[PDB]
Formats: sequence, structure tokens, C-alpha cells
Amino acid sequence: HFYEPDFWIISGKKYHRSHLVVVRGPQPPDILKPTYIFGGIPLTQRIYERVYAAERTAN
Amino acid sequence: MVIFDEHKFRTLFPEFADPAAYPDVRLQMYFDIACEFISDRDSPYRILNGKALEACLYLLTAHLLSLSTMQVQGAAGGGVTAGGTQGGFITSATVGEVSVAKLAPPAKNGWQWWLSGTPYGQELWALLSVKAVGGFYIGGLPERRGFRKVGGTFW
Repeated sequence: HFYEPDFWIISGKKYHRSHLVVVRGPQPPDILKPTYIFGGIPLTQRIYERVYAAERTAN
Repeated sequence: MVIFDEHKFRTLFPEFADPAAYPDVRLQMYFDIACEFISDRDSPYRILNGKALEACLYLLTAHLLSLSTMQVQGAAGGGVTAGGTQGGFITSATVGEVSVAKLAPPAKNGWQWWLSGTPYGQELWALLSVKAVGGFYIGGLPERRGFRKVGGTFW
């Protein structure tokens, strides 16, 4: 369970990891896993520049 | 319309100071005539707007007055000769042992050539040329304001 959040504070109280189901992205490597708040790589981060380029060329 | 007064013209051109030599009605008539060459319709969107346009009109009146006194004074043998004395820029002159040769103006047009004949016309030509930079753009609508651009500009 290394670099796997055991608890998740949602509203004050801390829900345990086993109580809830977590779905995450492509699971970045360990050294920069905390930089993603122990989540995943967002598809918005993957396509906010490509989408802009496509739309501006379309414009 | 622009109202013309004797006072500004006379202190602007001290050569035209004598009322006897240059009556008021003569100056007024030449101002009315210069109104055709440059329209005195004062607008804030004009390149010739306000006091610049007034100065242009005053310089043209001085030009026309200079041609007129050239005509009336002459002089051939104490009067006006047949056909009058023609204007135009003196490129080269020679009196006695003294000789002068001046650079020719870049007069590519009849209006510019007529202006270059007298220094008041040269004044007017210089003012018009220095104000005539760039140009206009007639027609056209803001087509670009309906298309989204970089940085959320003109969506």
C-alpha cells in the first residue's frame, strides 16, 4: 500500500480507503505521484493544448 | 464654412499689411476663391481639421494674392504686358555677375507645379504633403469581431 492514501478527508471526517471505491487515471510514477495528489494524469491536461490548436486552426 | 478676417491674415503676412495696396474686399474675394481649391467644411474626422485647415486656406489666399499683384504691377514699361507674366518655380536666375541655381521641386502634377511657383504655395504644398501620410479606407465592416481569437478576444 505504498503511496496509496489510507484515508480520504471529505467533510471533516476521514473515510477509510476500503470503504470507498477509487478510480484513477494512468497512475503516474512514485516520485511525482504526490504532485498529482495521489490521483492520475488528467485527460484535460492531455488535451487542453491540442484542442486549442485544432479549434484555432478551424477558426 | 470658415470665416475669414483681415487681422490674422495681415499679421501672418506682413507684406500684405497696407489696406490701400491690398483692400479688404480683395482678400475676401480670394478667400472665397480658395474655398473651391480646399473645401472649408470643418469636420473632426478630416486630416485637414481646424486651425491646420485654416492655415492651409490662408496660405493659398497668399498664393493667389501674390499672383494677382504680380499681374497688376507687371512691369514691362510701366504697366501690364500682353499675355501676363507666367508663374512657375525659378530654377535658375542670373543678374549681372550674380548667378543662382536652385533645386527643382518634385512637381509631378499641374497642381503641385502651380503651387511651387510661390513660397506661399510651397508652404501649402509642404503642409498638404506632410499631412498626406497613410490614406483612408472606405467601406468594409468589422468581419473579424464575429470570430473567436486568442485569449478570448472578440468571441
